[PDB]
Amino acid sequence: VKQIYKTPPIKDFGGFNFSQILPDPSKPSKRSPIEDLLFNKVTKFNGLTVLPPLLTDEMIAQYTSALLAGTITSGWTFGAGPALQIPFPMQMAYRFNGIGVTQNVLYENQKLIANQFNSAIGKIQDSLSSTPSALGKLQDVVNQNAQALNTLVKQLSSNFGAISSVLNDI
Amino acid sequence: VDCTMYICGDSTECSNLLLQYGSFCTQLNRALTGIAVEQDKNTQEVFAQ
Amino acid sequence: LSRLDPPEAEVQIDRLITGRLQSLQTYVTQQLIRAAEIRASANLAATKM
Amino acid sequence: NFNFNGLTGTGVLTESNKKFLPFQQFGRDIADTTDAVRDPQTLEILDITPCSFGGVSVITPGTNTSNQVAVLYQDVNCTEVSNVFQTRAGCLIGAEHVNNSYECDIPIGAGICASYQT
Amino acid sequence: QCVNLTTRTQLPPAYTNSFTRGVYYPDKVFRSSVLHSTQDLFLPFFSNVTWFHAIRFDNPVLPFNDGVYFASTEKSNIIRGWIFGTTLDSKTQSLLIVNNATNVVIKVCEFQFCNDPFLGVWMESEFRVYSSANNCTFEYVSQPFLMKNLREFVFKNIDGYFKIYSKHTPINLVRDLPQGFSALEPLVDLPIGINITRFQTLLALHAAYYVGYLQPRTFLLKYNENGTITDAVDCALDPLSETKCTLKSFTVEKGIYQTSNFRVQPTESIVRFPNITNLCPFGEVFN
Ligand SMILES: *[C@@H]1O[C@H](CO)[C@@H](O[C@@H]2O[C@H](CO)[C@@H](O)[C@H](O)[C@H]2NC(C)=O)[C@H](O)[C@H]1NC(C)=O
Ligand SMILES: *[C@@H]1O[C@H](CO)[C@@H](O[C@@H]2O[C@H](CO)[C@@H](O)[C@H](O)[C@H]2NC(C)=O)[C@H](O)[C@H]1NC(C)=O
Ligand SMILES: *[C@@H]1O[C@H](CO)[C@@H](O[C@@H]2O[C@H](CO)[C@@H](O)[C@H](O)[C@H]2NC(C)=O)[C@H](O)[C@H]1NC(C)=O
Ligand SMILES: *[C@@H]1O[C@H](CO)[C@@H](O)[C@H](O)[C@H]1NC(C)=O
Ligand SMILES: *[C@@H]1O[C@H](CO)[C@@H](O)[C@H](O)[C@H]1NC(C)=O
Ligand SMILES: *[C@@H]1O[C@H](CO)[C@@H](O)[C@H](O)[C@H]1NC(C)=O
Repeated sequence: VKQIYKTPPIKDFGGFNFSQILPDPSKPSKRSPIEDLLFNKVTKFNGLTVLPPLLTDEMIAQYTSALLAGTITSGWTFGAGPALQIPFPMQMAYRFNGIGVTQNVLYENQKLIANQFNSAIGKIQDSLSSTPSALGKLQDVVNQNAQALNTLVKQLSSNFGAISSVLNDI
Repeated sequence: VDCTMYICGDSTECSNLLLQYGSFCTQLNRALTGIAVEQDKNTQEVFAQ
Repeated sequence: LSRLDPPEAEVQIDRLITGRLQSLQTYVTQQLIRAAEIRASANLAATKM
Repeated sequence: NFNFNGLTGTGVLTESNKKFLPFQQFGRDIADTTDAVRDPQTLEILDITPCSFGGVSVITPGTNTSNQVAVLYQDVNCTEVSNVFQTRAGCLIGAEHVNNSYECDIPIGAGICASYQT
Repeated sequence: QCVNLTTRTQLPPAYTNSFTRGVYYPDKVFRSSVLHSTQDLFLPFFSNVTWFHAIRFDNPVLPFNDGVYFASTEKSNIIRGWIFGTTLDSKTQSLLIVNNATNVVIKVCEFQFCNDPFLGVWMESEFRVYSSANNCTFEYVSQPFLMKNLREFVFKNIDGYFKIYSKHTPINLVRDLPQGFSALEPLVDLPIGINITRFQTLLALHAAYYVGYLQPRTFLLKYNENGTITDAVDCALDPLSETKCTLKSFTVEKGIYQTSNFRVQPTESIVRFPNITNLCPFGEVFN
């Protein structure tokens, strides 16, 4: 995003549960329920340490949410030119026209469209929590790199033909 | 690759000396296994569409 | 190990185990780099499909 | 500099919030390094915090306009390196800190970034 | 009063499964919310271990090897003690463990042992184990080994130090070890330097005993928040346990794992060389 875009003060997403996707302002940790689920599952003096990120989880969420909120109600109009006032139902009508689907589907089935997205989001939250391995794309990466680093430490015990494996012992 | 067989298998003394390198070759036995798994994943990504 | 007195054998064995391990690591490293390129090719092939 | 009945290493003692079984004398981390020890004379558990340490880097403007730079000592006390700013991102010696947010120029870490003003 | 019974019951060893028992904690390290893989002397899980009944009380002698497991069931008159040594033929610094009314006596001396030793029995008398002893090296008094609760012990030789570990567990079966997880801990550590090879249970005068041998096998141990072990897996005992020590998990997800190797050794040896039509003429000079 060129600048962080605000999530509109009025959550007019056509009945869609974007509150599950975007950060929850009431918590000390500014994360969405989808994010809480993943973050709760995806997880020295020996010379090996880990540096902090510049952009913290909340800061990433601020850039992510700006892009996301734009995507759902205004698309790229908050980027390439000044913002466009497209109400969510018209953004959706354009969204369907843009894929070769008549806009009549949005208006005639506005309630079913609202329910299918929300149903799928609920299914996603249940899928990810009932099957922790579903988060494996990040869990395996962090565990594999942690193992490589812990192995780097375990390997200090190797003597490679020496009387002792410890430099300050010899 | 089986690094025990590769370096010097069927020998008590070769095994004891290979183990002084810790997990160094264990990681290679593992890297090759990982590559082989990835090769089936590549096949599935390309054809199971 | 069948020719040299045990401590002399250990020195000569350590030199050869290290050389043999380095050859395996070199091969695996080359296969990991080539695998990265092959995976990229496979992903492109999958995209083209 | 520690030696507890032959077990050596360095660090900072604090009271432990965990207890060892009557049998256990020492505790270990995931890395199999010493995490804590039992006091061999008075039974009690002492955790060993590592001695403050970290890398050091310098935040600098281009030398074309300024030679005012600050030293960053990572994950430690500012006293271990008056313009002193304490942060986990690394303590800045030779710099101030202001509550107002700014566009980032030279990144420090953990949500904080340096910039320069006249 | 060395009355010899030499009962010689010659019972079948009645080896039965040890199931998930036989694990104790050999180290002094606190760990929690982890699994740890350790190669040490433990009873193998689900391996067949002898449960010999003295009951005419027989006193068989079993191998020590690199460490053993012992457990027992007693009634009213409780037998608490052991005879350990390299040979048990009155030539070395054999160890006796004798429990009495207030404490346990751990003693090492060159005991001039009787042919069929026991404790005379209001105190236990060592004179009925051995008639005399001399050149003694160790004596220490520790806590009693007295607690339906089976007494369980593990005995080890660590660089000349004889270690004695204990715990107790409720009995569902008189002739079998209960299910659950063992956690024996040491009471004494003895600086003797003796090559203990043979164990004989010491019976008191008036009797079911479980004796196994420990094996140098890897166990994956599960450590809780208190620093103790609540469970264990015997590495490569069977194919699920091969998978568990390979993965460092007590739970294996549905799938296929690479856990081992099939290797066949040569058993035959063949030497061939050319036919010799030219045996060397040493005989020209020799004969
Ligand atoms: C979005 O999902 C949340 C669940 O996080 C819904 O909140 C629930 O609302 C129902 C009735 O509206 C209550 O009975 C539950 O107690 C609420 N759950 C929680 C965890 O607070 C919310 O209604 C959904 N919003 C929309 C528009 O569907
Ligand atoms: C070892 O010396 C320490 C000295 O601190 C003793 O530990 C404490 O000693 C004080 C006074 O001597 C007692 O009030 C405490 O009750 C002791 N604490 C514990 C845990 O014992 C300790 O008694 C000495 N002796 C031994 C055998 O440890
Ligand atoms: C380890 O021992 C601790 C003692 O600290 C146990 O924790 C106690 O649990 C009981 C049972 O509810 C509580 O009454 C105490 O308040 C707890 N003590 C605390 C929290 O300090 C615990 O049960 C044991 N844990 C394990 C895993 O064995
Ligand atoms: C910056 O300094 C360099 C050398 O110190 C000099 O060559 C260059 O002209 C300066 N640039 C400006 C914009 O002053
Ligand atoms: C920063 O916070 C301090 C403490 O509340 C306050 O006195 C000061 O005015 C603030 N400074 C700025 C530049 O906002
Ligand atoms: C010499 O003759 C003796 C007696 O038969 C025999 O044992 C031996 O094989 C012969 N030695 C040689 C070198 O032919």
